[PDB]
Amino acid sequence: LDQEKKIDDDASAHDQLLWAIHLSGLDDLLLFLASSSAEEQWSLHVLEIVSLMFRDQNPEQLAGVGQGRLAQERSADFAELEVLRQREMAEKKTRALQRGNRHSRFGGSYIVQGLKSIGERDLIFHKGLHNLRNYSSDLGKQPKKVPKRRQAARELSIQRRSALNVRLFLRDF
Amino acid sequence: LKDYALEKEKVKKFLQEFYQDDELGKKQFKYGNQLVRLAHREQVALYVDLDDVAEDDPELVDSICENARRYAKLFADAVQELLPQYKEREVVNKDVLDVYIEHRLMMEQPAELMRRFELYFQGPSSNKPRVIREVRADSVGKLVTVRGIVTRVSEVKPKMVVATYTCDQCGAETYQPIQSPTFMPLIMCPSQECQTNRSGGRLYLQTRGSRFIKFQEMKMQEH
Ligand SMILES: [Zn+2]
Repeated sequence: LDQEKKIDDDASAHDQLLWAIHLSGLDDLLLFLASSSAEEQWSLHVLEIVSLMFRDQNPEQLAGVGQGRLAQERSADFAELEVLRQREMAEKKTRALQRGNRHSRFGGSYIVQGLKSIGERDLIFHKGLHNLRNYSSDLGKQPKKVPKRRQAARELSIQRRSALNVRLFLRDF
Repeated sequence: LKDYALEKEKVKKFLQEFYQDDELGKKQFKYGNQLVRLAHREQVALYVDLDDVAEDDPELVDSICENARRYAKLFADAVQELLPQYKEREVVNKDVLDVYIEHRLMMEQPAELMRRFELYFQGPSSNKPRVIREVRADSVGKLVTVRGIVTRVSEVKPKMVVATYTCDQCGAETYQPIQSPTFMPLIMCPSQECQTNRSGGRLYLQTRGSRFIKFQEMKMQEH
């Protein structure tokens, strides 16, 4: 998937090959082997085949599918794009108000009278006046560098959806 | 070499005791009067005349004429040491740079930053003017007199004398006196708290605190 980098509802290599299984009719033989009693020695292999096929689709969303999904995805995607744009706009404006209006070399300096330093005397503040509205002294500091072996576990996988043709075939099977 | 401490005391004696039969022979001690005006910030520069020094000590005049730079520094320090004795009055606050100095005093309670006067020599009447061709390399460092025509002059520019920095974390201040035609500025705080904790505070230079002087460049040519 790191090589393919495909958008949802497009067919990966696995998807295209799965569709080819349907197009060949090979799936019917899996159902014969699974349903016929005397073929039990092959049924153990068919379990691995079937479980290998369905890996990308969870059963709940797979049960959800239906013929009207085209308009549903189209309309929903326009709505998702709308809220995404709106969120970026809002966050931008908060940052814009927090920053001062005059350019970055306009200068100035203030003493916070009575607020002592780590040293013996009051704090001297060099940044813009507006920044004191939400002040915390740690804002200038970089994060602590972790050791290599100190890092926690992480996921090597991500959620996906296959092409609608594949989804419909998988639901039928 | 001479003991410059003894020379300092001799210079002090000259300033304290010399009178030119001055103010129409009333013997009012010209340099003492000047020190009063300097102490009360009425006046900035002081031109010491070497003909006056010659009345008491011609060997001192000869000592000044060669390696003049030492005696420039010496006379300046002598004047700074004697100035409080001729003060009697408190001066009104009139300058932002001195408002910073006043705040510094209020918070505290180098000398170069406070030394708001200039000291210059007026050449002895023995020394005839040289032409620009006769100032050869045997005169390096010596006091000289030259005569000619001016050709070009620049505008007045601010020349840096001592820089003043502030620290973002510990709230302290630092100073850096300037003497060479170039220098390199400071970056990170050398104070013990920042250093021991390795807290990494940076230094910001303050044009409201540092000291500047009027500077101008000129060229002169032979007749
Ligand atoms: Zn510091």
